[PDB]
Amino acid sequence: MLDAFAKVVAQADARGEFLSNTQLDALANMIAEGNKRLDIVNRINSNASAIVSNSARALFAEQPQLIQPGGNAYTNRRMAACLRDMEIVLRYVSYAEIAGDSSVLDDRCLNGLRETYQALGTPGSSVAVAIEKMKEASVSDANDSSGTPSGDCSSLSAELGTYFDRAASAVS
Amino acid sequence: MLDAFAKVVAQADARGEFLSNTQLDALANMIAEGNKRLDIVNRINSNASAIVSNSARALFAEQPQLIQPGGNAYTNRRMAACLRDMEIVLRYVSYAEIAGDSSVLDDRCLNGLRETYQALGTPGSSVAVAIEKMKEASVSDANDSSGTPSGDCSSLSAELGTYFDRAASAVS
Amino acid sequence: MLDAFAKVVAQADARGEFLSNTQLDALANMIAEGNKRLDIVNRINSNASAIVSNSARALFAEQPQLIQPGGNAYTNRRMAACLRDMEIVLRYVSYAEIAGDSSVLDDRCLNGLRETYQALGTPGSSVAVAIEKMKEASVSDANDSSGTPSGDCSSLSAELGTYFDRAASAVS
Amino acid sequence: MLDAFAKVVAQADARGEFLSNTQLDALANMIAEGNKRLDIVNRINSNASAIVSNSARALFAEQPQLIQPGGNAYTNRRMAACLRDMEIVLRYVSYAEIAGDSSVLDDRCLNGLRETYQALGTPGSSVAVAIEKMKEASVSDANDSSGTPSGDCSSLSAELGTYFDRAASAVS
Amino acid sequence: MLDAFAKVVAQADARGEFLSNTQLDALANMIAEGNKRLDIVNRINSNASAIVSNSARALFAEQPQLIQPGGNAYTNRRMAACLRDMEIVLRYVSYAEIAGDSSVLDDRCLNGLRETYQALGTPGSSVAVAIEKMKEASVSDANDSSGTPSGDCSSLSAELGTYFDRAASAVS
Amino acid sequence: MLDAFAKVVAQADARGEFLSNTQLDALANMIAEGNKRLDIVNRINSNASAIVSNSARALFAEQPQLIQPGGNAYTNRRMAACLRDMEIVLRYVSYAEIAGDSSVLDDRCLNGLRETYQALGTPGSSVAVAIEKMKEASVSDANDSSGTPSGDCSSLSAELGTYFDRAASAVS
Amino acid sequence: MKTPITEAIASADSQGRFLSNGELQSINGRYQRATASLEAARSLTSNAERLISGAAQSVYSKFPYTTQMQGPNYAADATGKAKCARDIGYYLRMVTYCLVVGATGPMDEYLIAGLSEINRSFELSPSWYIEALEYIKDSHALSGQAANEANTYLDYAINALS
Amino acid sequence: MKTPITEAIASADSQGRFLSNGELQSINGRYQRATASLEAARSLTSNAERLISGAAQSVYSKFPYTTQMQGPNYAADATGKAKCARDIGYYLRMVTYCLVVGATGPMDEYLIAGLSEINRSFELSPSWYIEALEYIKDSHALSGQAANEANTYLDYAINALS
Amino acid sequence: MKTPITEAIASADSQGRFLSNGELQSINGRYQRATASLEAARSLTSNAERLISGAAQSVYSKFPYTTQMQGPNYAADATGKAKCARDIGYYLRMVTYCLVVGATGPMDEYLIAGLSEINRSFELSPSWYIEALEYIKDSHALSGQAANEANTYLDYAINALS
Amino acid sequence: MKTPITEAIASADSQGRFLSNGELQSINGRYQRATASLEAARSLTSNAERLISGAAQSVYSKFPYTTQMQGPNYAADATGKAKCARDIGYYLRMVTYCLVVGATGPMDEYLIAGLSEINRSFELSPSWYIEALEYIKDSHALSGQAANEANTYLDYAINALS
Amino acid sequence: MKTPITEAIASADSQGRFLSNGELQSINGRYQRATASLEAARSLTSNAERLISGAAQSVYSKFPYTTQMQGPNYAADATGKAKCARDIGYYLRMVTYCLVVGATGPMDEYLIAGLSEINRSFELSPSWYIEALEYIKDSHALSGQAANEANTYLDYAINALS
Amino acid sequence: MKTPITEAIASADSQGRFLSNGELQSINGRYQRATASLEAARSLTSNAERLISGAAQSVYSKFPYTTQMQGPNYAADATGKAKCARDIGYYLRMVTYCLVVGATGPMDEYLIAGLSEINRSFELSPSWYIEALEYIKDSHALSGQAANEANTYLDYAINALS
Ligand SMILES: *[C@@H](C)[C@H]1/C(=C/c2[nH]c(/C=C3N=C(/C=C4\NC(=O)C(CC)=C4C)C(C)=C\3CCC(=O)O)c(CCC(=O)O)c2C)NC(=O)[C@@H]1C
Repeated sequence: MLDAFAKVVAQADARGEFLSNTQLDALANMIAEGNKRLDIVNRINSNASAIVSNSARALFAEQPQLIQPGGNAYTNRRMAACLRDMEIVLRYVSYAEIAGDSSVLDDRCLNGLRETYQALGTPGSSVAVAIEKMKEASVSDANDSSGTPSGDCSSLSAELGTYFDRAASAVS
Repeated sequence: MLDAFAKVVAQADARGEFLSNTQLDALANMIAEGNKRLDIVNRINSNASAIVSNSARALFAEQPQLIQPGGNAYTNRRMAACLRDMEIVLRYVSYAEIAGDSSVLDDRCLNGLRETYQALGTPGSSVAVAIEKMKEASVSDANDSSGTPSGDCSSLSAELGTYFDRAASAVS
Repeated sequence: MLDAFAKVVAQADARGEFLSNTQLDALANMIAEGNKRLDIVNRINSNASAIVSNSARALFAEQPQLIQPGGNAYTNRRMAACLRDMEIVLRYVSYAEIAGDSSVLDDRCLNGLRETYQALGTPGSSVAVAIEKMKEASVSDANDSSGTPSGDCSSLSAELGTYFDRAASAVS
Repeated sequence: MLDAFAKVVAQADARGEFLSNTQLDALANMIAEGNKRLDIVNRINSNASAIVSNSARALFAEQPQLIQPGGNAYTNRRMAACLRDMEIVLRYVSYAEIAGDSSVLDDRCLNGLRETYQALGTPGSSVAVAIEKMKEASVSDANDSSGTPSGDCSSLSAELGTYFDRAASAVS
Repeated sequence: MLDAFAKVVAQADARGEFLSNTQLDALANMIAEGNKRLDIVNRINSNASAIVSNSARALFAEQPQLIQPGGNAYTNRRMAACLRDMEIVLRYVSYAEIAGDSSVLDDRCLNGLRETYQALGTPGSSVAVAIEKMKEASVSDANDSSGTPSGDCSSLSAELGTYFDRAASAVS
Repeated sequence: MLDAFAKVVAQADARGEFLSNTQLDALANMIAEGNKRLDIVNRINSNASAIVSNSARALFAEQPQLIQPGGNAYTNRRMAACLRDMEIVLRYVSYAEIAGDSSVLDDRCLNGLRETYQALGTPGSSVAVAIEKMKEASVSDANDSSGTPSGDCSSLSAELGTYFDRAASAVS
Repeated sequence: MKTPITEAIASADSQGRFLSNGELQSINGRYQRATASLEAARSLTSNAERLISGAAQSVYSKFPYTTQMQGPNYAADATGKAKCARDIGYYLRMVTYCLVVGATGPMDEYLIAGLSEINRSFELSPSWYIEALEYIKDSHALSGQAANEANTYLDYAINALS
Repeated sequence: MKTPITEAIASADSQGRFLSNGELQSINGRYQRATASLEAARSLTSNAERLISGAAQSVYSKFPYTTQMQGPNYAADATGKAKCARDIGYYLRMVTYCLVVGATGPMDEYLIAGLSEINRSFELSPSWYIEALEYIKDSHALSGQAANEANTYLDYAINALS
Repeated sequence: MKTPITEAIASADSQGRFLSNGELQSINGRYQRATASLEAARSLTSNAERLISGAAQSVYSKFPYTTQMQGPNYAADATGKAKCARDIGYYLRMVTYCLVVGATGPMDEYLIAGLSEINRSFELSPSWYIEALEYIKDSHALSGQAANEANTYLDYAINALS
Repeated sequence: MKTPITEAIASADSQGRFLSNGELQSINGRYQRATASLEAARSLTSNAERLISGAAQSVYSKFPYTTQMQGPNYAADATGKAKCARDIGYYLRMVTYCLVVGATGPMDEYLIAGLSEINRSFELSPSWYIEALEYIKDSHALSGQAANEANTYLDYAINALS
Repeated sequence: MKTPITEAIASADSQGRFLSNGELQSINGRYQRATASLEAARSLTSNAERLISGAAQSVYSKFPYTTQMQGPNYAADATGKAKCARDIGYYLRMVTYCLVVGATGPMDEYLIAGLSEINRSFELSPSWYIEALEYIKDSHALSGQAANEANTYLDYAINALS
Repeated sequence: MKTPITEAIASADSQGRFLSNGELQSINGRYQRATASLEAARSLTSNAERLISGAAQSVYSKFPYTTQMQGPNYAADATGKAKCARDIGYYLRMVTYCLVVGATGPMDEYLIAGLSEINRSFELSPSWYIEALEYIKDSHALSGQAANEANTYLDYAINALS
C-alpha cells in the first residue's frame, strides 16, 4: 500500500527523478497538517463503536425488512457480519485518512466488494446508506472543535468525505 | 448439510415461523419410519463391498473396453479409482438415505462431478450405469425381508432409488 | 514427466503392446549417444552463469530501454527476476536435453508463459531475444571440442537448438 | 480412552477371553442405571454456568486475597483462567460420570495438574476448595428429584462425589 | 549421513589435509569391490519380504508367547509393527551396506532404540533373535553364487554380518 | 517483554497502586535522555557491520586456532554462524538499550546460551572476547560527539556497557 | 446444521467410510428421544403466544427500569416492547427448532453465533433473556420427558447467556 | 477404544465443552440397543467352540487345497489348522466385544488395524475368513434384533476383508 | 506488555534485524507525546478518589436498580458498592498505566483480556462502566493535549465495552 | 513416470538448480546397464507367448481349485483363464518396460499402484501371481547380467505381492 | 512500500482493528522528524550532480584498477564509467526517497532487494559503492539533524553492502 | 554429506523402502566414473603446491591493487597473502574431496554454504577466486576424462562465485 509520500516517490522513481522543490513543498504542507489529520483519525477511533452502532440502528429503523426473518441482516450471525462490515469500512476509511491516500481502501477493501455483495444477496444500496450514515457521523465529529485548538480543518474534512464516498460508490 | 428435520426448520426460520401442524406431522412420520430407514442403511453398510464389486463386475462384463489397455479403467491405479468412485457414490447415497435429505450427496459429492469426468475423459454414461447397478443391488437388498419384521417399506425404497437416480443424472 | 524412453513406453502401454525390436533398436542408439548427450549438459551446467550473464548483458546493450527507469528490468528486484527467468529457461532446456524429450520444458516451463509476460508487461520479444542469445552461446559451447573426444555431435546440437527455439517461440 | 465397558473388554482381550456370564450380568446392570447416569450428566450440563460461577463466587468471598492486586485470580485474564479451570474440571468430572470410569479424568485432566499449579504459583488448596464447592452444588442437583421419576440414585451420586474428590486431591 | 568416501573426506577436512596416496588407494579398492557390493544389496532387496517374513515365522515358532493374547506381538496392529521393525532394521542394514559405513544405521535407526523397546515393554532379546535370523538368511543369500559370476565376497559378507550384529546389540 | 516504563507499571499493578509522583518524575528523566538514547542506538545500527566484522577480525587475529581446520569457526558455514551470533548479540544489546531494560536480552537471547555453546563445543570464553570487542567498538562510537550536539552521555554509555557485559558473562 | 444425524454422517465421511452399527444405534437413540421432543415442540408452539407475552411481562416486572429508562434500547417505547417480545419469541422458536432436530444446532446457528457481539453492541442485557427463559421453563406445563427435553434446551440458552 | 460413550467424550473434549444432548441421545441409543447386543454376545459366547469348529470345517470344505498343501500357511499341517481355528476364534471373540461395547472399536483396534499387512505378509487369503464368517452368520441361530446385531458386526468384518 | 518501544523491538526481532530509523522516529514520537501523557497521569492520579467516588455515584444515579436489586451481582449492599468503586478505580488506574507507557497495552492485558467472560459470568453490565468512564472524561478537568491523552484512553476503554 | 533421468530432473528442478555431476554420473549408470536391460527386454518380449502360457499353466497346476472352482473369480472357465493369462502378460509386459526405462516406474505406475485394492476387491490371490513370476524367472533362460536385470524386476514384483 | 504510516496501518489491519494511540504517536514522531528529513532531501537533491561526480571520482582514485583493467565490467570504459555514475546517482536518489517517506522502504524495494544477486552476476564489488557512499557522507555538508537523517540512510546502504 | 550414494539412501528412506534397481544402477554410474575422478584427485594433490602458488601469483597479477592497497583484507602484507594462498588451497582441497566422493557435497558443505556472507563481510572479491580457479583449470595439465572430472568441479566453484 502507499501513503501520500510513498505515492509521490513511486511516481518519481518510475521516471528516474528526484522529487522537485515544488513536490517537496507540497509534502512539507502535509507534514504541517499532520496534527490535524491525527485529530481526525483519533476522533474516528475514539467514537468507532458509536459511529457504527448508531448508523446501523438508523439503517434498520429506516429499512426494517433487513432484519425481519428472511432479511439479509436477520439472525445474529448475519447481524454481526453486517456490523463487522460497517466497522471494516470505517477502519479502511480511517486508514485512507491517516495515509492521505485512498490506495489501502481501494485495494484491500473496495476491490470486488460490489461483486461480493451481489453474490451474497446483500443489498448494496443498503450498505451504501450505512456508509453515508457513518460518513455523516464522522464528518460531524471531525468538525467539532471540542478537544482541539480552534482552527480550520475544511480541507481534511472534505478529504475524509471523499474517502467515505469512494466506499459508498464501490459497494453498489 | 441438512437432514430432513433441519431442512424443515430451515424453511420455517426463513419465514420466521414456528413449525406448522403439517410440518410437525411430517416430522412425526419420519421418526415413526426410523427403524425401517435404519434397516435400509444397515443393508447397504452390511453389503457395501459386494454392492460395489458385483456392480463393477457387471459393468466391465458389459463394457470390456473400459478395461482394455488405453481404457479409462485400465491399470490398477485407474481401476482402484473407479471402484473408489463407486464406493464414494454408494457412501453418499447411504448418507442421504439416513439423513432423509439429498443435501450431503448433492453438495459434497455430486456438485461439479460431470465436469470432472469430462475433464478426465471418464465416460459419464458408464459411471451412470455403474450407479444404476448399485441401486438395483441395493433396492433388491432393501426389499429382502430376511432379518426384519415383515412390513411395508415401499416409500423408503422409492426414496432410496431417488438418491441413486440423482447421482446417476449428475455424472453425465 | 517423461524422458524419451518413458515416452515410447507410455505409448506402447496405451496400446497394450511390448516395444518392437525396431523401437528397442532406436533406444539402443540413444544409449550409444548418451556420453555425447551428457557432454552437452555438462557444458551448459559448467558455463551457466556466463551463458546467462553475457546473454543478459548483450540484451541490455541492445535494448537499453529495458533498464532505464520505468523499464521492465529497472530496479534490482526486476533485474534479478529477469536473470532468474533466463536461468530457469536455461535449466529446463538442459533438462529437455538430457531427457531427450521436450515434454518437461513444455509442461513445467513454457506453458502459460506467454500470458504471464503479457499480464506483467514484460516484453515477450525481448525475452525471446535473451533466449536466442543463450541458444547461441550454448550451441557454440556444444560445438567446441576442447575437453571431449573429437567427434560428430551435429544431431544433438540441432536437438539442443530446437529446445531453445521452442522456448523462444513460447514467450511471445 | 476407555468407558466401563471397554475397560472390561480390554482386560478380557489381554487374557484371550470372552466375557463370562457374570461379567455380562454386571454390564447389563450398568445398562439399567443408564437413564439415571444420563439424568445426572444432564443436570451438570444444564447448570454448568451456575455451578462454576456460584462456586467461584463463594471461593472469592472466602479467600478475598485471591482477587486483590497481586493475587492469583487478579486481572480479568487470570479470573477468566480460573473460571475456565473450574469448568474444565467439571467437564472432565461429567465425562468420567457418563463413562462410569475415572480414567479420562485421571489421564487428560488430573495427572500433572499438581505440578502445573505449583509452577504457576496457583494455590492448590484454593483450587481444591473451588472443586469441593462445585461438588456440593452438583451432588445437590443430582439428589434433587424435580424433573426426574422419583427413585434411588445414591450409588450414582456416591460415584459422582468420588470423581470430584479425586480432582480435589489431584490439585494439591 | 556419511558413505565410506565422505567419512574419509570428513576426517581429512578436520585435519585440513588432502587425502594421501594410500587413502586414495584404499578408496580405489572400494570402487573395485563395487559390483559385488551392489550384488549383496540387490540380494537383500530382492528377497526382503522373504527375509523378514521367514525370520518372523521362525521367531514366533520358538517364542509363541509373543503372539498369544497379552503377548507383545498379539493383535494385528502389534504384529504389523513387529514386521515393520524387522523391515526397518533390514532396510537400514542394507543402507549401511551400500554406503560401506554404519552411520546411517546408527543415527537414523539404532540410537535410542533400546530405550524405546524398554519403555514399550517389547522384549529386546526377542528383537535381537529376529535380527540374528535375518542376518543368517541375508548372509546365506549373499554367499550364494546363483546369479553372480563366481568369486570371492568374503570381505563384504563379513562386513554385512557386522552391520546386523550392531543392530542386534543395539536393541538389548 | 518490558521496556523501562512497563517494568514500573507491572510492579505497580501487582501492588494495586498508581505510580507515585516520584516514579512519574523518574520516568520523565528517562524521556529527557530519549534523544540521546536514540543517538546511541542509531550509532550501533549505523555501524553494525563494522562493529561485528572488525571485532571478529580482531578475535581471529588473537585466536587463529578458531579458524584453522577443525576449529569451531573453520568452514564458511561456521564462520557465518559465528558472525551471525555476534550480530544477534549486538541486535539484542541494542534492543535492551532502546528499552532501557535488559529483559528482552536476558529472555530472548542470553537464557540458555551458556548451555548451547557447551553442547556445540563452541568455546564460550572466545565468544565473550568477541562480545567485549563489540562493546569496545560500540562504546567508542557512543563517546564520539561527531554527529551530535556536544554533551555528557556517560550515564547512557555506562548502561550500554552493562548490557554488553551481561551478554559476555552469559556465554561462559 | 449440526444434528445427531449430520454429525454421525460428518464423522463417517471424515474417515471415508460407511456409517457403522454404533452410528445407526446413535441415530436410533435420537429417534427414540424424539417422541418426547416432538411432544415438547407441539406444546411450546401451541402455547407460544401465552408463553412469549408471559415472559415479556416477567422481564418488565423484574427490570422495571427497562420499561421506564427511555431510549432506543428499552421497553420504554411501543417499538422497544414489541422488539423485546419479538426477541423472546425468537428464543422460543429456536428452542422448538432444537427439539425437532434433536440438537442445539438451530439455536447455535441462528441465535448464539454473533450473540455476544449483538448484546454488547446494542447494550442488551443477557440477564433480561435469562429471566424470560426461566419464566418459560416455569410456565410451559409439559411433564415427564417432554418437560426434560424443553428444559434442557431452555437451560442450554440460559448457559449461553451466562 | 471407540465406543459410543468414549466417542462422545472425545468429541466434547476436542471442542472444550460439555456433552451435547445430541451425544446424550447417542448414548441413550447405545443403552436401548444393548439388551439385543448382550443377548447376542451371550449366545455366541456360549456356542463359541461349536461355531469355531463348524466355521473351520466350512473353510476346509470350501478350500480343499489349504488342508492338503503341506506348508506354513496351510491347513495342511497341525499348526496351520490350529492357527486357523485360533484366528476364527479371534474374529468371533472380537465380534462379542463389539456387541458388548456397542461399536466396532474392539474389532477395529485389535484385529482390523494391520490386517491387510498381516494377510499379505503371511499369505493368508481374506476369502478363507469371509467363509468362516458367513458360516457363523448362518449358524448362530439367533433371531430378532439379537441376530441383527450379530450379523451386522460379522458383516462389518467381511467388509473389512473384501 | 505492548508499548511503542517493545512493539518496535518485537517487529525488528521478528525480522532478524536492527531497529529501523522508521522505528527510531516512532519511539521519538512516543518520547514527544510523553510530556502530555505524564501530566494526564499525574492529574488523574491526584484526583483519583473524587473521580472514582463521583463515577460510582453517577452509575448509581443512572442505574437505580443496581443499588436496589439485592443479590450477589448488584451494589445493593456495602460489599456490592465497594466492589463497584474498586472496579471503577481499576479502570482509572489502567488508564494512567496506558498514559505512562504510551499505549493501550496495560489495559489490554490487565483488564480487557477476559473482560467479556467476566462480565458475562458475573452478570456485570458493560453499560455501567461506560457511564463511569463518561463521568471521568467529563470530570477530570484536564486541558490541552494532556486532556486529549486521557480521553483517548478513556474512549478506548468505552469502545472495548461497546 | 520415474526413470533414472526423470528422477534426476525432478530433483534438480525441486531445488531450482542445474543437474550436478552426481546426477550426470547417475544417468551414466543407466546408460551403462542399459545394454544388459535391453537384451533382457528383447529376449522376454521374443518369448512372451511361451512364457505367459507356461506361467499360467504353472499356476493352474499349483492352485488346481482356481481352474476347478466355479465363479467369475476363477480361471475355471474360459473367461477366467483368459483373464489370468491376460494378467500374467500384464506383469511380463511391465517387466519389459522397467528394463527399457531402467527403473521400476512403469510397474509402479501401471500395476502396483492400486494392486492391494484390486486383489482384495476381486479376491485375486497375490500368491497366484507370485507363482507365475517364479515360473518366468526359471524359464526365461537369460544368462549373465541380462538375467540379473530381468530377475531383479521380477523379484521386485514378487515383493510388491508379499 | 513500508513507511512509518503504512507500517502502522498494516499492523492495525493485521489485527482487524483501528489504529491505536500508540500508532498515532508513532506517526507523529515521523511528522516531527520530517523537517530535518526534508531539509536533507532538498539539499542532497540540489547538490546531486556535484555529489555524484565527486563520489564517482573518489571511487576511481581508490580502485584505479577499475578505470585500469578493461572489458565491459569496468571503469576502464565509457559505458562502464557512465553506468557507475548512474548507479551512484541511483543510491543517492533512493536516499532522498527514504528521507521523504521517513523509512528505508524505497531503498529496500527499489535497490536492496536483488542486490547481492546483481552484484554477484555482474561482478560489481560492493566495496566500490561503499567508497561512493562514504564520499557522499563526507561531502554533503549538511549539519544538525538534517545531517543525521542523511547519514543514517547513507549508513543503512553501506550496511546493506557489507 | 551429499554423495551419489547418500543421496540414493535418503530418497529410499524418504519413502520407507529399500533401494530398487534404478538406484543401484545410479551408484554403479558413480563407481564407473570414479577411476577418472580418483586420477584427477591424485594428480591435483601431487601438484597442489605449485598449483596453489601459481594460482595466487595469477591473482596478484590480474588484480594489482590487492598486492599494493593497504588493509587486512587486501594482501598488502605477508598475512594477507598467506590467507590468500590459504583460501586458494581450500578451494583446491575441496575440489579433490568432490572428486573423491563423486559429488559437490564436500564443497557445498565446507565452503559454499555461507560463502556469500563471508565474501561480503570480509570484502573479499569473488573475482579473485575465479581467477585462481581458471588458472588451476589451465594449469593442472590433466587429460581425458580425469581433466573433465577436475574441470567440472572447478567450474562448479566458478559458478558458485558468479
Ligand atoms: C437420580 C439420578 C434422580 C432420579 C433419576 C431417575 N431417572 C429415571 C428415569 C429416566 N430418566 C431419563 C432421562 C434420560 N434418558 C435419556 O435418554 C436422556 C437424554 C437423551 C436423559 C437425561 C429417562 C428416559 C428415564 C426413563 C423414563 C420413563 O418414563 O420411562 C428414574 C426412573 C428409574 C429408571 O431407573 O429408569 C430415576 C430414579 N430419581 C431421583 O429421585 C433422583 C433425584
